[PDB]
Amino acid sequence: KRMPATRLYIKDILEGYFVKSEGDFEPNYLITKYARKVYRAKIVGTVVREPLIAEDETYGKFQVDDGTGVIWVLGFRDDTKFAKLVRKGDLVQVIGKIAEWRDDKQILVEGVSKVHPNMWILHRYETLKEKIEHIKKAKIALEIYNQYGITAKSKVIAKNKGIEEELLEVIDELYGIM
Amino acid sequence: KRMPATRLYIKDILEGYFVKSEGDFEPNYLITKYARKVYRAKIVGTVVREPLIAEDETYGKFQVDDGTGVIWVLGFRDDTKFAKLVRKGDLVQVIGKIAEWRDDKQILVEGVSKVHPNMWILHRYETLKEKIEHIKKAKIALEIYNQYGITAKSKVIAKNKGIEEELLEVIDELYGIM
Amino acid sequence: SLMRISELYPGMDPREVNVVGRVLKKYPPREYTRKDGSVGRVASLIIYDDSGRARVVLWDAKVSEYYNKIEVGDVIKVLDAQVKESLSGLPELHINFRARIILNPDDPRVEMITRKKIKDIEAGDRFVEVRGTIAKVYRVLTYDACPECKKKVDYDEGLGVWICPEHGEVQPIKMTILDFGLDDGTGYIRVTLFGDDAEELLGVSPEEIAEKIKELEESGLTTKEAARKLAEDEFYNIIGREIVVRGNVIEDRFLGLILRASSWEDVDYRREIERIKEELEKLGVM
Amino acid sequence: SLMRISELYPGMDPREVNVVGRVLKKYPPREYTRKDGSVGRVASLIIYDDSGRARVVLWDAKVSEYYNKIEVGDVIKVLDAQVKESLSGLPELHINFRARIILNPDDPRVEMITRKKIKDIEAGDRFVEVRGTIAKVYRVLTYDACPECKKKVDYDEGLGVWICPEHGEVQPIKMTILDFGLDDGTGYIRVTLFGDDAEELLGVSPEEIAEKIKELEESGLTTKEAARKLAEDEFYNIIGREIVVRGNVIEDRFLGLILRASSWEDVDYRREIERIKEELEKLGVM
Amino acid sequence: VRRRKPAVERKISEIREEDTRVSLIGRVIKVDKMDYMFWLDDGTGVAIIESESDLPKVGQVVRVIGRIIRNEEGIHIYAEVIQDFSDADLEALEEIRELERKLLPRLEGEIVW
Amino acid sequence: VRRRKPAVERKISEIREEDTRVSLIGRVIKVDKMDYMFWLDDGTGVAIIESESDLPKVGQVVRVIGRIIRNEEGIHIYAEVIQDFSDADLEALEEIRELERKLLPRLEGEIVW
DNA sequence: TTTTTTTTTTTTTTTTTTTTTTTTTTTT
Ligand SMILES: [Zn+2]
Ligand SMILES: [Zn+2]
Repeated sequence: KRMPATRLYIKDILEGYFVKSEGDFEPNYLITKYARKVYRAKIVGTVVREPLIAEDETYGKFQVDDGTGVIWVLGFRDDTKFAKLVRKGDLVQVIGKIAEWRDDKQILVEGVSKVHPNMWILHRYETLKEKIEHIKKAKIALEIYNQYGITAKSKVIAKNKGIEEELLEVIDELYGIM
Repeated sequence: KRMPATRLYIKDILEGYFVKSEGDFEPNYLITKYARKVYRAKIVGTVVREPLIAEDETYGKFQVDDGTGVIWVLGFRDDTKFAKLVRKGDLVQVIGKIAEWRDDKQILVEGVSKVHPNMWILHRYETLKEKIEHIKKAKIALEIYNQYGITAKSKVIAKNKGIEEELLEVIDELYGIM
Repeated sequence: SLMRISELYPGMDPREVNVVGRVLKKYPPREYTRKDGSVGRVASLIIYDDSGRARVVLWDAKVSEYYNKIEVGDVIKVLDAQVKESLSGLPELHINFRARIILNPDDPRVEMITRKKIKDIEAGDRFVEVRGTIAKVYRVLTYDACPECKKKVDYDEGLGVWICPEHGEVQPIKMTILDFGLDDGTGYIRVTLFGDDAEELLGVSPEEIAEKIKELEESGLTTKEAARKLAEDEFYNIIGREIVVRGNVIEDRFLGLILRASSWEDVDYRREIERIKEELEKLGVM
Repeated sequence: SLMRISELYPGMDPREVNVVGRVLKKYPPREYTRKDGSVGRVASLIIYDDSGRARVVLWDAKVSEYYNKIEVGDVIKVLDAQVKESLSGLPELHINFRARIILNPDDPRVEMITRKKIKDIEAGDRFVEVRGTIAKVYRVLTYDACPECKKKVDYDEGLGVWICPEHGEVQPIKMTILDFGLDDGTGYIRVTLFGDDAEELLGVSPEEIAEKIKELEESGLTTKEAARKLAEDEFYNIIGREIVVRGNVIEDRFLGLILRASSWEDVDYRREIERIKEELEKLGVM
Repeated sequence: VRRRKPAVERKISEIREEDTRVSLIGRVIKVDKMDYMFWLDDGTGVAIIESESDLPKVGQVVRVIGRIIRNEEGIHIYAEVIQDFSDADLEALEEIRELERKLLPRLEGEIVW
Repeated sequence: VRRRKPAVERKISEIREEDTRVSLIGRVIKVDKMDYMFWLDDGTGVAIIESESDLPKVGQVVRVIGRIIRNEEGIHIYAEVIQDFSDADLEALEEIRELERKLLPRLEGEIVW
């Protein structure tokens, strides 16, 4: 399998809780304040500064601002090529893995490309739609968790209300983190 | 003023017409078969014999062969030092004043120094380039001389065609010699 | 035979064709013009069995031989007919010199007579429209193809010519293959583009791609290795681009679902925003 | 604004700072350590207007934003910079987050701020490359010079020290002077080399030259006479050598055109042959 | 640690005193190619945009991200980013700005752990 | 008056019967340190060079100016000058030899007094 | 309608000194 890249506001990534998987092959993920488990991030913003390419070409990075937050986007080794593509002022869409370095969340670039201003508008519309969809589902799942917890009975009730079983585990994990 | 040293084949110097200036201060010069007025010569060849230093150190001489001719190079009094610098077999570049002794043209050494084999190649390339440049200019100047001679009208026509006024005088002088 | 009309497929062996059907419709015989300039006859009927319907096309002497003998409600048995794809993508039975029809046969069968999210996509899905982000570039390469069937052509060193197994000696055309991934926020799917569609997305000519593949192969890489390398080194810029792909989903026995894209196009942002507004209205926002 | 660099003072309101200057010098970007332990970047330039010069210090993201965009001879406009006192008591412009720079501005103050043959050379010529033969050696000598400005230093017998008129009490360095002539086949020009360039061409140390000059002076010759004699007696071997000189041409009020050579180098024979091939092609040889 | 403050989306008429970095979207009405300044009209007001290097064209629709400069001459924007918003559906943008204004505070306030 | 005949530039394969003093350029392939002889290969042939005092090294590129010796054992060159042509651009030398061959006779023939 | 076939995954980051240019003739 290959899980989805979740379209989010930079603020939601920044305020999230990064989870480092102990296994050498397990993917790292983030749990947002609204109990959203995110493996990959899909953001749309403006490149605010001319990229930073290390002289030794070991890493390349660029900054993206979407209005709700500012995040760094990093490409290592030959992946430095991604940072060379962009320039200060470009309006871009970024997909990648969420990483945490020095307790600051960032995006490990998988892809970056220039977008039309209407794509930024489409991004804002989709981000808000998905956010409302998720919050309403998580609110019902939280009530199920507070009443029954993670039991075989609660899993059946969650499926009946259109809630994935994984959502109850995310709530429990978030409660454990907080 | 100090006029230029013309890069030539030894053959062109040897076949030339030496002109002794009657004035005690006027420089001697040579007129080649292609109507080239030469005050100083710049040649590149091999020292073919061990130098000749007179026991009394009054003169020093060495022989240079470039493939097109063989010429003697002379240094007098303390200038004998120039001949002491070289040895049989050295590939050298020589600059000096053209002289005629016993109806044989020679070079009164002003400077002699060892050169890299690629300098000999560069010398051959430059010598041929300059020769073609000169011949084509002298051919047009000869037509002007045969039609008008040395008149104010011919001098204006010569300047328009990129020919120096001095070139027409050289042609007239060469015709007088021959 | 137990064969049903639902089992017919275009290009199936005419020797296997053995179906029965009751006549539902008969259209008038028509004239048609042959390649040689002569005029022939053609007549069509619609038949059906317990499984589905098929157009039956009678050609030339088969019209004179059977057309007046058949009537609506009669059952016919069709043998040795060629199966073609109709203008609507459905099987049709062509009754040419080779084919036979049995009127009212003695046979046991006689008595029996779009926008989709990646999370919802299934194997074998047809005409699916998916809007998403280019997430990965697997391979970029070009191969010599037949200009008619677009299949890989073989170079014969003995004759010095290019041979297509279906069309014989042909002049080869360079066909571009682009394998990438697409993400829509609810799922991930592999995508393959061919020729003109792939060249349009890549923005590089197939002849230029062939030259770059040759340089990589000369360095000691196989065709497989060179295709993956060119995708990562030169076509990584395409990643992050939002596009709309349309195609059919085939299931690879190890690679999983692969979307064979017939076409790709730029996102119509106003159309997409209207879809989102519909979803927001359903959530009680507007 | 009419503001000039001469009007800047440390601690002046950054909102009043509005100056223009042409870039005279650019130094390499450097790293510096912050109070928090992190490492930043800093880069300095020297600019000047019709009134004076100022150091311009680019901090952190301002280096990435502007440093490569600026070049010597370009004019910049500086706004909202902090003014600090330099280590020499002079104003410096600090380009931090608040400050702005406009490259080649539209401002009324702005207007107020190669291979050549010897036959084509003119007085005051700058950056001229000439390939020719060393034809004459005029003078070879060494003088005591200041290590900073390279100007002649005076020995004070009362104090026993060496005094530079610009830097005061200094430790003198021996500076070599080589005056010679160069011929390219189309003309003749005088050439002067200094210090390390002259020592490289002569192949003798300045301390050794000073010793030989001393021996000649002791014999009854002046400094002028000894310099001409050493050039003829010991450095005559350099005559006849083909070299490439680069420098600026100054016109002496009696000596004529003198080429002050900044550098000298050996002839690149392949480069020279290619130039000749270009000329031959123009003549219709090739 | 002065982390980069995200550009706050505003209309020219709604700019606040506490705003240090803003995002404005409008049409260019005048370009001064000597003082490197241009006049941006969004429908709600006109802002004087001081640019360092990029000067737009007259009549071009642009999005400007800049730092606000408050001096005795008024309030001008020192432009950091100027983007071509010529084919941008400002009607759709205005509609999403209103949707975010209404729904974002309600979504955050729904958290009852 | 036997004036010194200039060394005629030739390739080993182009040596003529009437040639008495020649200039050859090649690579040393064998050195006999007892008979003071060496084998020179220019690409067009191999010549046996008899030297009086200077013996080159094997693999060294050298230019030889010598008198031709014609005897019952063959044609050997009595070397007069042996120069180190190790850094010499023989490609450029070959190109100038062809330019001189083509253009020199034409330049002399242009004289119509 | 096509080529050729093994999907995904972690971690790595600071400007000079001092002043008069060039030229003929002499040879075992
Ligand atoms: Zn075919
Ligand atoms: Zn000093």
